[PDB]
Amino acid sequence: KGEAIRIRSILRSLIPLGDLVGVISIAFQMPTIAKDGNVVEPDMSAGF
Amino acid sequence: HRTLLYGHAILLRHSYSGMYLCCLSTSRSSTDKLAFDVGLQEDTTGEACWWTIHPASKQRSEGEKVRVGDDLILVSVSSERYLH
Repeated sequence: KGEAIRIRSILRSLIPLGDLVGVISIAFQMPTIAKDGNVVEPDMSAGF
Repeated sequence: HRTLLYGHAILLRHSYSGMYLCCLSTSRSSTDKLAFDVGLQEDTTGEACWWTIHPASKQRSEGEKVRVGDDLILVSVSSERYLH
């Protein structure tokens, strides 16, 4: 379908594959156990 | 001898070179990113060489004749982009 090919080309040109690969490669912040035997947890709503 | 009507797809041929206006796949990449370049190519195959006329202002409508003094906007068939 010409329309489908056109839309796919538009999206491919808009978003490069390398940008997606890099964003996926971006790492997270693991929860960490600390002294007193309790975990400190990064906030869901304030981070990646 | 078709007469041009707002809505047709036209074939603009260069008088000197004999080649046809088209939206080239390659782009100069001067931060346009989502845009192409307009040039000339020999082959009429494909929808790159074809351009659709659209009215400029509200007075002109789709399906009426093209006048000499009227303004128009050309849309590439392949790249759905305007001459800019």
